Amino acid sequence: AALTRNPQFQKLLEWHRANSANLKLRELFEADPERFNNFSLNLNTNHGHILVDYSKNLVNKEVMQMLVELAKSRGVEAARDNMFSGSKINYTEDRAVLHVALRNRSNTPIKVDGKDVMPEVNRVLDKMKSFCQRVRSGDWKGYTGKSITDIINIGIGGSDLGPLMVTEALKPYSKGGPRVWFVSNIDGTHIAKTLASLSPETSLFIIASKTFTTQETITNAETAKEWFLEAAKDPSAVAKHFVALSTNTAKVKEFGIDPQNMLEFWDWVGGRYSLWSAIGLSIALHVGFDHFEQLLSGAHWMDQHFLKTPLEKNAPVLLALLGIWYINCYGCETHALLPYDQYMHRFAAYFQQGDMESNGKYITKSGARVDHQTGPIVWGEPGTNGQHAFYQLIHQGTKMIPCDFLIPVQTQHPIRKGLHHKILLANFLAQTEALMKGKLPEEARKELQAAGKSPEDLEKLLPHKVFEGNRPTNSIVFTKLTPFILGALIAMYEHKIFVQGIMWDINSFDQWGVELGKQLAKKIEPELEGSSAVTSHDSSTNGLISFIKQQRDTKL
Amino acid sequence: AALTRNPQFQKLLEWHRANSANLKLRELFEADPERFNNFSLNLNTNHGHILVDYSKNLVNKEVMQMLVELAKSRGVEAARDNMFSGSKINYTEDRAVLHVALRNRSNTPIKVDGKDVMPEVNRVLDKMKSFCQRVRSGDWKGYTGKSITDIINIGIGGSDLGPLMVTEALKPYSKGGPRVWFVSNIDGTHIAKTLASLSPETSLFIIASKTFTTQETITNAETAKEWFLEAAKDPSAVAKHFVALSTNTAKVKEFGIDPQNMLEFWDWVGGRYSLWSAIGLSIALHVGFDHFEQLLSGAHWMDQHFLKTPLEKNAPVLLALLGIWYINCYGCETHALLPYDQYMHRFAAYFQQGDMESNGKYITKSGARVDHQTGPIVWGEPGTNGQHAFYQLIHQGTKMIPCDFLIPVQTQHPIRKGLHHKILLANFLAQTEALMKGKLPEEARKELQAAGKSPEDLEKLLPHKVFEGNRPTNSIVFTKLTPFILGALIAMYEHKIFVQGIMWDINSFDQWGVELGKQLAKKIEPELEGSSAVTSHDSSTNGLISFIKQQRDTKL
Repeated sequence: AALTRNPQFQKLLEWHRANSANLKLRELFEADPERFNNFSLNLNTNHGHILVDYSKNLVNKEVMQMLVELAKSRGVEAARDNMFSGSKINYTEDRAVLHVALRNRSNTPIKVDGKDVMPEVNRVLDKMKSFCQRVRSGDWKGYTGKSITDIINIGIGGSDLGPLMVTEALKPYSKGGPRVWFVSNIDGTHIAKTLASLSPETSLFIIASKTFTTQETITNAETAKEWFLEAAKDPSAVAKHFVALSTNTAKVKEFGIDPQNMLEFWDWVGGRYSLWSAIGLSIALHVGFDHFEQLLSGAHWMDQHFLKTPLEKNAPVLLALLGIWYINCYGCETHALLPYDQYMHRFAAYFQQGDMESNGKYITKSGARVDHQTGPIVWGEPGTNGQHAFYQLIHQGTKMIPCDFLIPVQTQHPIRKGLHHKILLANFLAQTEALMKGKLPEEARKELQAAGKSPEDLEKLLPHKVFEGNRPTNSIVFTKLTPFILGALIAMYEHKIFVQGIMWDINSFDQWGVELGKQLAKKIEPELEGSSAVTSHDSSTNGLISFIKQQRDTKL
Repeated sequence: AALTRNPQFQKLLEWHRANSANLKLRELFEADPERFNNFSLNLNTNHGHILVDYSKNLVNKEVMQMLVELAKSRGVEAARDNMFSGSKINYTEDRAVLHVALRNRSNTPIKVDGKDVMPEVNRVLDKMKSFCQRVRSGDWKGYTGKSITDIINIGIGGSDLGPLMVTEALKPYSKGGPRVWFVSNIDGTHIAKTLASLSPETSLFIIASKTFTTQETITNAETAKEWFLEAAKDPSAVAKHFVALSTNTAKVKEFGIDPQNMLEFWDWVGGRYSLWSAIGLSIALHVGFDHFEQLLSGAHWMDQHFLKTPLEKNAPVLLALLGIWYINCYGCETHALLPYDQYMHRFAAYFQQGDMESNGKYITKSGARVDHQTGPIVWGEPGTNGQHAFYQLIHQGTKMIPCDFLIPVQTQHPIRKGLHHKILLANFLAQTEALMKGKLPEEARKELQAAGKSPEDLEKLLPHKVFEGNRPTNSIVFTKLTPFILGALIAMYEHKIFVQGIMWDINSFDQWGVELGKQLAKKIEPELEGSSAVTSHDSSTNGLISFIKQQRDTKL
C-alpha cells in the first residue's frame, strides 16, 4: 500500500516508536509558554471567528513538520486541485467530485466534460428560491386551497441526515417557516407516527431520491400518497402536495408529480455531500433561501481557505493530520465529536455517514489491499450530556479516544442573563483541561485526608481517585452558530475527510460496500411472505426466518 | 490484575493466538448444519419469546467451553448471588447494588444492614401508582384549576436517558397519557425551547436527581421555577407543579419542595440503573402504571433467568463472554447496538451510559492497575438508518466491530398490510448474512462478467467489489416490543455488563471518573465574568478563555 511504502510515513512511525511514550501534554505545556499560540488557528471569516485550538494534542514542532511533509508526499496538494477543477477523482465510478461547485458563490467556471457546471447549479438554486417564496408566503395552496403548514422530507442517508442535522442546528432561523419533518426509516413506525400528526390539506412532501427508485424512499413516498389520496380522492391533487429532488423525469411524472417541481442534481454530487444541492430544499423552506445562501457562503469561505492556504496552517489539513497520527501511529479506532450545543445534537450522526461511508475503505487506487488502518468509527453526544453518560470511560477507561469539543461563544438563548451559557462554557473548557492534566496521587490524597478518610480507607480509595490524564483533544470555538458559520464547519470536516482519504490512497467518494446487503435483502424479501420453511441460506438466517414465521401469529 | 493472571484466561488467549486465524464463519456454517441450533437460545418468557442467536460469532464448541470455564474461575456466580442478596459489592462506595430489588415482583426479602428493602420499594411504587392515577385521570389540577397536559422531566444522565429511551420505545402505549418532555442539557437552548411550547398552568415538572445537587439539573429546575412563578405569582402553587425524585430529602427541602411532593430512592440504586425506581415516574405518567409494572416484570423475568440458569445456557452470561472474547482476545475497541426499530432510536445512547460508565474503569478490586482492556465504546443508530450511514465501514473498512442486531417480529404499525415490516425484516436478516458471508473475488468476477463489463473495466473494479466477510454478529429477535419484553431486554444488558465487570475484577457500580471535570468547571465559572485576562491555567485553557471574552460582544 502506498502509505506504508511512503518514507515520510515510515519516519513518522519510527519517531512514534522511539518518542511517543515520552510525550506528556502537561510537560509540553510547561516547556513552552507559546504553545497555544503556535498550535492554534484563529480564522477570521469576516462573519465571525473560528478558533481551531489543536494545542492539547500529543504533538510538537517536529511531529507537525513530519505530518505536513507526509501530506505533501502523498499528493494532497495535487489531489485537492484536481477536485476543484472538475477532474474525475472518483476513479472507480469515473466521476467528478464537485460539492464545492454547489456552493461556488464566486461563479468561476468549473468544467465537467468541457462544460461549465455553474449555470445549471445556479438555475436549480433559482428554482429553489422561487419554490421557497411560493411555499413560505402561503401562496402555494393545498388541494382545499389552504396554505402549507408542514413540510415532510422523505429520503435516506445523504437525502436525510444533512437536511435533518442542519434544520435542527438552525432552528432559531426558522421563524415564519413551515414545520419540518423527516421520514427515513423503512420501519413503518416512522411514516405512521409522522402522518398521525399531519393534515393532508396542509402537508407538502419532498421525495428526495436521484434515481426515484430507492426502495425505502419510494415505499415511504407511496405510503404517504395513499394516505393523502384517501382524503383528497383525486389523483390530480398529488401534484399540489408532492415534489421531487431527482433526475428521473419519467418516474417522477408516473408518481403524479408535476415535472416542473422536479429539482435536479448531478452524478458529481455524492449523497453524503448533497445538502448543498437541491437536496437542501427542506432547509431553504424551513429557514428561508437567504439563510440557505449564507450556509452555502460559509462552505465557500472554507473551500477557499482549504484551496489557498499553506498546509502548515490549513485547518482541515491539520485536523486530517492529527487524525492520521492517532489512527495510524497510536492505533485509535474512534474519533468523538462532542458539540456543546443542543441544536447541534445530530452533528455527530451526520459525520458518521460523512466520515465512515467515505473512508471506511480497504482498496487503494492501485487495486492493492490496505495494510494499515483507514477511517475511524465516529461517535458522540452533545455536551454536557455526554459528561453524565460516557466520559467516565474517556477519563478512566483503557481506550485512547481523540475528541473534538465544539462550542459557540454566543448562545441563541441567553436566558437568566447568560447563566446557563456561562456554565456550559465552563464545562467545555474544564473537560479538555481535565483530560489533559488529570489528577495526581498527591492531589487526590489531600482530598481524601480532608474528607476525613482513615489510613486504610485512604490507601484503598486512592488509585480509584487518580486521573492519569494525557488524553488529547481539539477545541473548536466559534463566535456564534449562524448559517454561515455552520456552513464553514461542515465544509471543514468534509475537507478533513478528503485529505485523510488521499493520504490512505483510497476513494473517499464511492460506496461499493453497501451493495452486498442490498442484494441479499432483495432475495429474502419474497421468502418471508408464505408459510413454507426457508432453507436457502445458512442455518442462522434460516433459523431466524423460522422464528419470525412462527412468532408473527402469536397473540400477546 | 486478576484477569491476566488467571490460567483459564491465559489458555483462552493462547488458543486464540494459535487458532483464531483459522476460524471462518462461512466454513463453520457449511461444515455444521446444526450450527444455529447449537449456538442460539430461544427463551420463552410466557409473554413472548426472545431468541438470542449467537451462531454468527467467531466461536466453536471449544471456545465456548473455555469462555464458560473462565467465568467459573472468575467467580461470576458467587458475585451474582452477592449482588442479589444485598452484599455491598460496590466496594469503593461501600454500598449494595440493588436495582434487582426495584423490580423484585416476588417480594422475597433482600436485606441491607439486616433490613428488608422490599417494604420501602413497594411503598414508593404505591405512591407512584396513586400519583399517576391522579394526574392521568385529570383529577390533579394546576394553579388555575386545569388538568395537566404536559410532563417535563428535568434531569441528566441516569436521571434522563432511561426515562427518555423508555418513553420513546413504548410510545404506542401512551395513548390518552400526557405529553412528556425531557430537559437535560445545561445549555439554555434545552429549557428555553421546551418552555416556549408550554403553559405554566398545565405543566408538571419532575426534578430527577439522586444527589439533588447536580449543577445542570438544579440550575434547570431553578429556571423552570422562576418561569413558573413569573406566571403563578404564588409560592404555594409550586406544590401543584413540581415533584422531586431523589435520595436527598434535605437538598430537596433546600430547593423548595416538601418531602410530601418527593418520591424517594436509595443509595444502592445507581443512576444508570435507576429507571426502575422513582426515577421512572415520567415513564409511568406517560404510559400508565400498569405498563410500568409490566416493564418491571419483564426485568424481573430476566433477573430470574440470570440468577437460576447454568452459565452455558444463560443469556447475559453468553453475551458477556462473547464480548470478553472480542475485547480481550481480538482487541476490538467498540460494540455496536443496532435495533431495527425506530421506537428504539435511543437504545444505543442509553447503553452508552449503562455500559461505558459502568465498565470504563482501570483499577481492580485489589488496587491493581489493569494491564488489559476493559469496557468497549458503545455506539449505533437504529436500522435501516444506520445502514445508510456507516455500514460501508462495517463491511469494508479495517475495523472488527461486534454488532448486536435487534428486532421485534411484530410491528406496532402493520401498515400497507405488513409491507414496511417485511422490508425491515429482510434488511435485518440480510445484513448479518452479508457480514458473515462476504463475496469472494471469483463471485464478484462472475457478477461483473454477467454485467457486460470489459476485461479492462472488470479488472480495475474487481477488488473494490470484494467483501471479505467473517464479520461476527448477534441477532436478538423477540415476539414484540411490549413493556414486558423491553424490560427483559434492558435487564439482559445490565447483567451482561455485570458479568463483564466481575471478570475484569473492576467495580461496575462507582463512577469516580466524572469528579475532576466538575471540579475544574467550578473553578473556571467565576473567571469567565468580567473583561480581565485569565492566566491561571495552561496556555490553551487561557487562550480559549481569551477568545471567549473577545468574541462575547461581537454583533453579527
